[PDB]
Amino acid sequence: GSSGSSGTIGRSAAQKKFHVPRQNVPVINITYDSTPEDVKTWLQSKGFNPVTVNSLGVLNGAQLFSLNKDELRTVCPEGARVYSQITVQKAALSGPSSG
Repeated sequence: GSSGSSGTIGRSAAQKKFHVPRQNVPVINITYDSTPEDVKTWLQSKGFNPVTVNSLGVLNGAQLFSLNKDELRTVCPEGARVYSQITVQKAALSGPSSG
């Protein structure tokens, strides 16, 4: 596609149904001391869009855990959906506390 419009054109598919799970896989989880490479799979496992796993696929569990429903909603449109999935993770490590 050399000739044509000066800019770029390619309107057709917005999603990318590539590299998907097939065989039975174990449950995925992240912590405050997780890697930015593990979160990528944690998001996909749950079944989150690629547009989110890409923007939140470079931040470690610690950083991601810092992002609230707002910060996550800003980086990606599925933020409110992601945070709701992370809240359960943080609550497992530490939430109410005692001291």
